[PDB]
Amino acid sequence: LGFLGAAGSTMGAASMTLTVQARNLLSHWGIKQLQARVLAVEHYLRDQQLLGIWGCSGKLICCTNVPWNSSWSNRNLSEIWDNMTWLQWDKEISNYTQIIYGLLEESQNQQEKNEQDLLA
Amino acid sequence: LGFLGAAGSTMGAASMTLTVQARNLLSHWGIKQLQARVLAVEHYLRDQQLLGIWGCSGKLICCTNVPWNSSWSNRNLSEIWDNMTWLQWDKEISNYTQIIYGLLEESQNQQEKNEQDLLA
Amino acid sequence: LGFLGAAGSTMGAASMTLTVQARNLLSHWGIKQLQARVLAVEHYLRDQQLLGIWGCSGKLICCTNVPWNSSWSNRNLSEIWDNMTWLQWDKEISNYTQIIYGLLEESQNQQEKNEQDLLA
Amino acid sequence: NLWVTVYYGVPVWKDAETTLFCASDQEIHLENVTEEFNMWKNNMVEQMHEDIISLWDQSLKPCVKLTPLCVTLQCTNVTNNITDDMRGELKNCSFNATTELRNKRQKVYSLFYRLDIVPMGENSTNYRLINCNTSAITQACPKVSFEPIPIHYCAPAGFAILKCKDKKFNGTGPCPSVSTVQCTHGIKPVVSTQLLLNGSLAEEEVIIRSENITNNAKNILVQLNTPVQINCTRPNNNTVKSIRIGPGQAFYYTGDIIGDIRQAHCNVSKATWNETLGKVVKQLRKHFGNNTIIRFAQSSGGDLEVTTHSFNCGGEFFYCNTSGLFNSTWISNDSITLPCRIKQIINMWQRIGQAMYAPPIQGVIRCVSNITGLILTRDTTETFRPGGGDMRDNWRSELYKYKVVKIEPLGVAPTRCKR
Amino acid sequence: PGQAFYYTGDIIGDIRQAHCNVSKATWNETLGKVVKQLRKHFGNNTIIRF
Amino acid sequence: NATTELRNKRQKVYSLFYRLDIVPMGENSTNYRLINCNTSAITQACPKVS
Ligand SMILES: *[C@@H]1O[C@H](CO)[C@@H](O[C@@H]2O[C@H](CO)[C@@H](O[C@@H]3O[C@H](CO)[C@@H](O)[C@H](O[C@H]4O[C@H](CO)[C@@H](O)[C@H](O)[C@@H]4O)[C@@H]3O)[C@H](O)[C@H]2NC(C)=O)[C@H](O)[C@H]1NC(C)=O
Ligand SMILES: *[C@@H]1O[C@H](CO)[C@@H](O[C@@H]2O[C@H](CO)[C@@H](O)[C@H](O)[C@H]2NC(C)=O)[C@H](O)[C@H]1NC(C)=O
Ligand SMILES: *[C@@H]1O[C@H](CO)[C@@H](O[C@@H]2O[C@H](CO)[C@@H](O)[C@H](O)[C@H]2NC(C)=O)[C@H](O)[C@H]1NC(C)=O
Ligand SMILES: *[C@@H]1O[C@H](CO)[C@@H](O[C@@H]2O[C@H](CO)[C@@H](O)[C@H](O)[C@H]2NC(C)=O)[C@H](O)[C@H]1NC(C)=O
Ligand SMILES: *[C@@H]1O[C@H](CO)[C@@H](O[C@@H]2O[C@H](CO)[C@@H](O)[C@H](O)[C@H]2NC(C)=O)[C@H](O)[C@H]1NC(C)=O
Ligand SMILES: *[C@@H]1O[C@H](CO[C@@H]2O[C@@H](C)[C@@H](O)[C@@H](O)[C@@H]2O)[C@@H](O)[C@H](O)[C@H]1NC(C)=O
Ligand SMILES: *[C@@H]1O[C@H](CO[C@@H]2O[C@@H](C)[C@@H](O)[C@@H](O)[C@@H]2O)[C@@H](O)[C@H](O)[C@H]1NC(C)=O
Ligand SMILES: *[C@@H]1O[C@H](CO[C@@H]2O[C@@H](C)[C@@H](O)[C@@H](O)[C@@H]2O)[C@@H](O)[C@H](O)[C@H]1NC(C)=O
Ligand SMILES: *[C@@H]1O[C@H](CO[C@@H]2O[C@@H](C)[C@@H](O)[C@@H](O)[C@@H]2O)[C@@H](O)[C@H](O)[C@H]1NC(C)=O
Ligand SMILES: *[C@@H]1O[C@H](CO[C@@H]2O[C@@H](C)[C@@H](O)[C@@H](O)[C@@H]2O)[C@@H](O)[C@H](O)[C@H]1NC(C)=O
Ligand SMILES: *[C@@H]1O[C@H](CO[C@@H]2O[C@@H](C)[C@@H](O)[C@@H](O)[C@@H]2O)[C@@H](O)[C@H](O)[C@H]1NC(C)=O
Ligand SMILES: *[C@@H]1O[C@H](CO)[C@@H](O)[C@H](O)[C@H]1NC(C)=O
Ligand SMILES: *[C@@H]1O[C@H](CO)[C@@H](O)[C@H](O)[C@H]1NC(C)=O
Ligand SMILES: *[C@@H]1O[C@H](CO)[C@@H](O)[C@H](O)[C@H]1NC(C)=O
Ligand SMILES: *[C@@H]1O[C@H](CO)[C@@H](O)[C@H](O)[C@H]1NC(C)=O
Ligand SMILES: *[C@@H]1O[C@H](CO)[C@@H](O)[C@H](O)[C@H]1NC(C)=O
Ligand SMILES: *[C@@H]1O[C@H](CO)[C@@H](O)[C@H](O)[C@H]1NC(C)=O
Ligand SMILES: *[C@@H]1O[C@H](CO)[C@@H](O)[C@H](O)[C@H]1NC(C)=O
Ligand SMILES: *[C@@H]1O[C@H](CO)[C@@H](O)[C@H](O)[C@H]1NC(C)=O
Ligand SMILES: *[C@@H]1O[C@H](CO)[C@@H](O)[C@H](O)[C@H]1NC(C)=O
Ligand SMILES: *[C@@H]1O[C@H](CO)[C@@H](O)[C@H](O)[C@H]1NC(C)=O
Ligand SMILES: *[C@@H]1O[C@H](CO)[C@@H](O)[C@H](O)[C@H]1NC(C)=O
Ligand SMILES: *[C@@H]1O[C@H](CO)[C@@H](O)[C@H](O)[C@H]1NC(C)=O
Ligand SMILES: *[C@@H]1O[C@H](CO)[C@@H](O)[C@H](O)[C@H]1NC(C)=O
Ligand SMILES: *[C@@H]1O[C@H](CO)[C@@H](O)[C@H](O)[C@H]1NC(C)=O
Ligand SMILES: *[C@@H]1O[C@H](CO)[C@@H](O)[C@H](O)[C@H]1NC(C)=O
Ligand SMILES: *[C@@H]1O[C@H](CO)[C@@H](O)[C@H](O)[C@H]1NC(C)=O
Ligand SMILES: *[C@@H]1O[C@H](CO)[C@@H](O)[C@H](O)[C@H]1NC(C)=O
Ligand SMILES: *[C@@H]1O[C@H](CO)[C@@H](O)[C@H](O)[C@H]1NC(C)=O
Ligand SMILES: *[C@@H]1O[C@H](CO)[C@@H](O)[C@H](O)[C@H]1NC(C)=O
Ligand SMILES: *[C@@H]1O[C@H](CO)[C@@H](O)[C@H](O)[C@H]1NC(C)=O
Ligand SMILES: *[C@@H]1O[C@H](CO)[C@@H](O)[C@H](O)[C@H]1NC(C)=O
Ligand SMILES: *[C@@H]1O[C@H](CO)[C@@H](O)[C@H](O)[C@H]1NC(C)=O
Ligand SMILES: *[C@@H]1O[C@H](CO)[C@@H](O)[C@H](O)[C@H]1NC(C)=O
Repeated sequence: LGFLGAAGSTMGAASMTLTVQARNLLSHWGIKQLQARVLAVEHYLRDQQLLGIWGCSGKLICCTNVPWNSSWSNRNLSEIWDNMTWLQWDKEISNYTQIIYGLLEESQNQQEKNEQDLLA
Repeated sequence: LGFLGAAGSTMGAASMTLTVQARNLLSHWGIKQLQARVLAVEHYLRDQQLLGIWGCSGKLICCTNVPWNSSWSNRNLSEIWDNMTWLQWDKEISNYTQIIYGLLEESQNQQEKNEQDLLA
Repeated sequence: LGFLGAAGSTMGAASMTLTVQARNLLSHWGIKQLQARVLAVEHYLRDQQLLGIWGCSGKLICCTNVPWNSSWSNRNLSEIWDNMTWLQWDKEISNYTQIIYGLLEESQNQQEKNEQDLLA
Repeated sequence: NLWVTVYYGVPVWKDAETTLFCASDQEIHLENVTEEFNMWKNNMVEQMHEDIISLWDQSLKPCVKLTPLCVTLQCTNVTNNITDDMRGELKNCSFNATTELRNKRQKVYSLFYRLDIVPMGENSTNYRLINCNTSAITQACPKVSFEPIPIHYCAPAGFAILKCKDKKFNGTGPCPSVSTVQCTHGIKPVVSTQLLLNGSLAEEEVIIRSENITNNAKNILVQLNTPVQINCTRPNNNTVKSIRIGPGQAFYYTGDIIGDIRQAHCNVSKATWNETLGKVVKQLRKHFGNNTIIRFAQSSGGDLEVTTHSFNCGGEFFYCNTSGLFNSTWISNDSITLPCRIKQIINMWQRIGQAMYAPPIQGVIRCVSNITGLILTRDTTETFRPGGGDMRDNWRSELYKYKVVKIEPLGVAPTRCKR
Repeated sequence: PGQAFYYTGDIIGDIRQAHCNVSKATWNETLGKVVKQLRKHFGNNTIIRF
Repeated sequence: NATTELRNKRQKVYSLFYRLDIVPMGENSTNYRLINCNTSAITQACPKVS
C-alpha cells in the first residue's frame, strides 16, 4: 500500500494508487544538493505544465478527444488493464509517446477556440 | 486591508481577504538565502498539490462531498463564523486535520472514477 | 513556427501559437546560475498564481465577466486583432494593466461566493 | 472505439543518475517486480568515492602544515634492544626546528620509521623526509579520529533507490526480489586494500563477483559468508612528545620507546583461514574447471601500498605482509602471524600532490577486525593473487545491491472513456 | 617542496629584436577605406591624419 | 641566492631578465630587484595551462 507498491500489479489495479505516487514527487558542499532540489521542482513543473496544455490540469485521471491508433498498440482492454503492468506498457508504446503528446496538444487548442466562440 | 489585517476578525469576515494572503506566499554567503527561497517554493507547491488531490485546484473556496463529524467540532455556524477567528479555530481542530485530509483524498478518488465511467 | 516566430504577426494570428511560447518558459561559480533558475521558477509561479486568482487556472484562453472600458482603448476588433501585433498592443495599454488586473480579481471573488451559496 | 486517457501518478521508473545526499547519526516490497541490476555501472559508487575523498580533504584544512620540518635531519641507529626483524626500521634523527618566535631555533630529536625518510647524496648521517621533493606534508589533527563512521545515502524527491534482496545475487542481471527503500543501510567507509574489513557478509554462500570472470584484467571480489577474525598489534610502548614550531602550532612525534623494540604484526587463525579458502576454491571451480588446480600466491609486485594489506589500526597505518595467507595449492590453536610495517607519511588516495603526517599515538596499540571479503586477481592451473589497490572496489562491495531510478509518473493508455 | 621556477638560462646565437610585419599595400588600402567612412561623419573636403 | 626544497639550503642561480621586468635599487648598476617586489607578490603562470 506504499510508494510503488503497485508497480508489479496490473494497470487496472495500479491506477487506484495514483495519489500514493503523486505525493512522493515533492520532498562548495551543499550546492549539489540545491541543484538536485531545484531540478526536482523544475521537473515537476514541466509535467504539470504539460497536463495543463492538454486540458488535464488538476486531475489524476483525464479523458480526452484523441482516438487511439491501433498502429500504436493493437491489444484489447483485457490484455492491457488485466495484464501488462504499467512498466510493461511503458516499454511497448515508448516509441509513440511524442506522437500522442502532440495530438493531445492539437486537440486542446481546437477545444479552447470552439468554446470561446460559443461564449460569443 | 493589508496582509494578515483580518487575523483578529471573525472567520466570516476574514474569508473575504483570501487573495490578500495568497499573494504574499510567493516573493558561503548567499547560500542560506537560496535555501530559504527554494524551500518557500517547495512549501507552496505542496499546498497546491494537496488542493489538486482533493479536487480544489484553481480556487480559494472549495466545497466538497465530505460531511462534518461533530466529534471534530460540535459548534454551530454562529459560533464558528460569527465568533472563533481563524487562529482560534485552527487550535480547536488541529487534532483532526489529518483525518479530514485523508477523507478529502478518498472522496476525490471515488469522484474521478465515477466520472470516467459516465463518459464511457 | 518556432518560439516568438509570431511576434511580428497580427494578434489574431499570434493567438494560435500560445503553446509555443508557454513551453519555453520552463527550462562562488555556479551560484549565480542557481539564482537564475530559482528566479525563473518564482516568476513562472507568480503568473500561474495570478491566473488562478482570476479563475483562469489551467487554460491559455480565458473569458471573464469584466467589461472593457473604452477609456483603456477605444479601438474596434478589426483594429486590434487584424492589425496591432501583441508588442504594439502591450505598449498602448501598459498604463491600464494594473486597473484591469484588480478588476479581474474583484470579479472572481464575487463569483466564488455566489457559487458556494447556490450549492447551499 | 478507444480513446487516449491520461494518467498521472503511474508507478513507472527509468534508470537514472542523480546526486544523493547524506544521512548520519522505510522499505516497500514491490511484490511482482523483477529488475535488472548492474554493479560496476552503478554511479552510487562514483559518488561515494568523491564524497569520501572530499570529506577527508576538508578535515585537514585547519591542521598544522609541516613546512618548518623540511630540513636536513642527522640520523643514527636507535640505542635500544632491537630485534632482528626490526633492525634498520627506526632511526634517531636530530634537527633544528623553528619555534614560536622567528629569530629562535630549537634542537629536536625524534624517532622516525625508515620508510618515512630518505638519504641525501647517499650519505649515512644526512636524511630528509620522503615528501620534501614533491609536497608539503600536512599533520593530521590529533583531536580528529579516523574511525569509519557509517553513512547512509538518500534519494531526492522524484527518485527512488531500489534494493536487491536475492541472497544469491552476484551483482548483475535480473533480481526477482526487489524492494524500494528511502535511503541505503549505513555503510562504513573502511579503507583497506587486499582484505576487506568490517563489511557485510553473504547470507548463505561465498559469492564471487567479477565484471568479466574469464578476463584476467578484471578484479574478483569475494564476499565471505563467515567472518575471519584478525588481531593486529604494535607491541611497543611509545612516548609521545611535542614542540611548538609556530604561533600555536604543535608538532607531535615519538620521543622514545620504553622497553624492547619488536615488529608489529597481525594474527589470523590458521584453521579458520584454511576453511575459508576451501570455500572460496569450491566457488571458483564453478567458473573455472572442476578437475582443476587452484593456487594462491602472494602479490607479484608494485610498491608497499599495493603489495601489502594496508589498514588503519587505532590511528596508525599498517602495511602487513599476507604471503602467509596466500601460499597454497588446491588440487581436485595455531595462528598465522603476518609481519607489518608502520608509516607516518602517507598518500591515502592514489594521488601525487598531497601527503599527510599521522602523528604517533601514545602507548601500545591493539585492534580486532573481521575479514568479510577478499580482492583477488588472476594470472592447466589457475593462480590467484591479492589485489585491491583501487578503493572503488571496497565500496562496490557494499553498494552492489542498490540501484537509483527516476520516477516517471505521467503516462497514457486506451480506454472506452471520451471527453 | 615540489615548486619549480622557470627561467631563460641562455640564448643560442645572436640577439635580435622581436617584431611584427604588416603588408604595406594591404595596410594603405585598409586606411583608405577607413578614411572614406570617417568622412561621412566629418567633413568631405577635409583632412584626415593618423 | 634562491631557496631550495630544504629550508636550510640555498642555491646560486643566474638567469636572463628583460630590462622591463627589473629595477635598480638606490640607482646602483649592479643591484636590481624585480618590478613588483614593492607592490605585490608575483604568481607564476602554470606551464601546462595555455
Ligand atoms: C573493525 O570494527 C571494530 C569494532 O568496532 C573496530 O575496533 C574498535 O576500534 C576503536 C578505535 O581504535 C576502539 O576505540 C578506542 O578504544 C580505546 C580503548 O578504550 C580508547 O582509549 C579510545 O579513545 C581515545 O581515542 C579516541 C580517538 O580514536 C579519542 O576520541 C578519545 O577521546 C580517546 O583519546 C577509543 O575509544 C574500540 O574500542 C574498538 N572496538 C573493539 C570491540 O575492540 C576496528 O578498529 C575496525 N577495523 C577497521 C580497520 O576499521
Ligand atoms: C600472535 O601469535 C603469537 C604466537 O605465535 C603470540 O605471541 C605470544 O604472546 C604471549 C603473550 O600473550 C607470550 O607469552 C608468548 O611468549 C608469545 N609467543 C611467541 C612465540 O612469541 C602473539 O601475542 C599473538 N598476537 C597478537 C596480535 O597479539
Ligand atoms: C637519541 O639520541 C639522544 C642523544 O642525541 C639520546 O638522548 C641522550 O641520552 C643520554 C643517556 O643515554 C643522556 O645522558 C643525554 O642527556 C640525552 N640527550 C638529550 C639531548 O636528551 C636519546 O635517548 C636517543 N633516543 C632514543 C629513542 O634512544
Ligand atoms: C613477504 O615475505 C616474503 C617472504 O616470506 C617475500 O618473498 C621473497 O621475495 C624475494 C624478492 O624480493 C624473493 O627473492 C624470495 O624468493 C621471496 N621468498 C619466498 C619464500 O618466496 C615478499 O617479498 C614479502 N612481501 C612484502 C610486500 O614485503
Ligand atoms: C651569465 O654569467 C655567467 C657567469 O656568472 C655565465 O656562465 C659562465 O660561462 C663561462 C664561459 O664563458 C664558463 O666557463 C663558466 O663556468 C660559467 N659560469 C657558470 C656559473 O655557469 C653565463 O654564460 C652568462 N649568461 C649568458 C646568457 O651569457
Ligand atoms: C494511424 O497511423 C497510421 C500509420 O502512421 C504511421 O505509423 C505510425 C506507427 C507512426 O509511426 C506514424 O508517425 C506513421 O505516420 C496512419 O496511416 C493512420 O492514418 C493513423 N490514423 C489516424 C491518424 O487516423
Ligand atoms: C481480447 O484478446 C484475447 C487474446 O487474443 C489473442 O491473443 C493476443 C495476444 C493477440 O495475438 C490476438 O490477435 C489473439 O486473438 C481474446 O482471447 C479475447 O477474446 C479478446 N476479448 C474481446 C472482448 O474481444
Ligand atoms: C465520527 O467519529 C466517530 C468517533 O471517531 C473517533 O473519534 C474521533 C474524534 C477520531 O479520533 C476518530 O479517529 C475516532 O475513530 C466515529 O465513531 C463515527 O463513525 C464518525 N462518523 C462517521 C465517519 O460517519
Ligand atoms: C447556536 O449556539 C448558541 C449557543 O449555544 C450554547 O453555547 C454553546 C457554546 C454550547 O455550550 C451549546 O451546547 C449551548 O446550547 C445558541 O444560543 C443558538 O441558539 C444556536 N443557534 C441555532 C440556530 O441553533
Ligand atoms: C471607465 O473609466 C472612466 C474614467 O476612469 C478614469 O480614467 C481611466 C483611464 C483610469 O485612469 C481610471 O483610473 C480613471 O478613474 C470612469 O469614469 C468610468 O466610470 C469607467 N467605467 C466603468 C468602470 O464603468
Ligand atoms: C473599425 O474601425 C475602422 C477605422 O476607423 C477610423 O480609424 C480609427 C483609427 C479611428 O480614428 C476611428 O475613429 C476612425 O473612424 C473603420 O473603417 C471600420 O468601419 C470599423 N468597423 C466597424 C464594424 O465599425
Ligand atoms: C502478484 O501476482 C499474484 C498472482 O500470481 C497476485 O495475487 C498478487 O496480488 C500480485 N501482486 C501485486 C502487487 O499485484
Ligand atoms: C489478460 O488478458 C486476457 C485477454 O488477452 C484476458 O482474458 C484476461 O482477463 C487478462 N487477465 C488475466 C486475469 O489473465
Ligand atoms: C519501437 O522502435 C524500435 C526502434 O527504436 C523498433 O525496433 C521496435 O520494433 C518498435 N516497436 C515497438 C516495441 O513498439
Ligand atoms: C475588533 O473587535 C471590534 C469589536 O470589539 C470590531 O468592531 C472590529 O471590527 C474588530 N477588528 C477586526 C480586524 O475585525
Ligand atoms: C457568536 O456566537 C453566537 C452563538 O453562539 C451567535 O448568536 C453570534 O451571532 C456570534 N457572534 C456574535 C455577533 O456575537
Ligand atoms: C486534542 O488533543 C489533545 C492531546 O494532544 C487533547 O488533550 C485535547 O483534549 C484534544 N482536543 C481538542 C482541543 O480538540
Ligand atoms: C509580415 O507581413 C506580410 C505582409 O506584408 C505577411 O504576409 C506576413 O505573413 C507577415 N509575417 C508574419 C510572421 O506574420
Ligand atoms: C486593420 O484595421 C482595419 C480597421 O481599422 C480593418 O478593416 C482591417 O481588417 C485590419 N487589418 C487589415 C487586413 O488591414
Ligand atoms: C500612458 O501614460 C503616459 C504617462 O506615463 C501618458 O503620457 C500617455 O498619454 C498614456 N496613454 C497611453 C499611451 O495609453
Ligand atoms: C646501523 O644499522 C644498519 C642496518 O640498517 C647496519 O647495517 C649498520 O652497520 C649499523 N651501524 C652502526 C654504527 O651500528
Ligand atoms: C643544527 O645547528 C647546529 C649549529 O647550531 C649545526 O652544527 C647542526 O649540524 C644542525 N643540525 C642539522 C641536522 O643540520
Ligand atoms: C624525489 O626523490 C626520489 C628519490 O629519492 C625520486 O624517486 C622521486 O621521483 C623524486 N620526486 C620528484 C617529484 O622528483
Ligand atoms: C553473474 O550472473 C549472470 C546471470 O546469471 C551471469 O551471466 C554471469 O556470468 C555471472 N558472473 C559471475 C562472476 O558469476
Ligand atoms: C569477456 O572477456 C573475454 C576474454 O576473456 C572476451 O573475449 C569477451 O568478449 C569479454 N566479454 C564482454 C561482454 O566484454
Ligand atoms: C607504558 O608507559 C606508561 C607510562 O607512560 C605506563 O603507565 C604503562 O603501564 C606502560 N605500558 C606497557 C605495556 O609497558
Ligand atoms: C583474537 O583475540 C580474541 C580475544 O579478543 C581471541 O578470543 C581470539 O582467539 C584471537 N584470535 C587470534 C587469531 O589470535
Ligand atoms: C587445508 O585443507 C587441505 C585440503 O582438505 C588439507 O590437505 C590441509 O592439511 C589443510 N590445512 C590446514 C592447516 O588445516
Ligand atoms: C563439480 O563437482 C561438484 C562436487 O564437488 C558437483 O556437485 C558438480 O555437479 C560438478 N560440476 C560439473 C560441471 O561436473
Ligand atoms: C610457502 O610454504 C612453504 C612450505 O610449504 C615455504 O617453504 C615457503 O617459504 C612459503 N612461501 C612464502 C612466500 O611464504
Ligand atoms: C564479527 O562478526 C560477528 C557476527 O556478525 C559480530 O558479532 C562481531 O562484532 C564482528 N566483529 C567486529 C570486529 O566487527
Ligand atoms: C605572413 O606569412 C605568410 C605565410 O605564413 C605569407 O604568405 C605572408 O606574405 C606574410 N605576410 C607578411 C606581411 O610578411
Ligand atoms: C562625399 O563625396 C562622395 C564621393 O567620394 C559622394 O558620393 C558623396 O555624395 C559626398 N557627400 C556630400 C555630403 O557631399
Ligand atoms: C615601487 O617603486 C617605483 C619606483 O621604482 C614607484 O614608482 C612605485 O610607485 C612604487 N610602488 C609602491 C606601491 O610604492
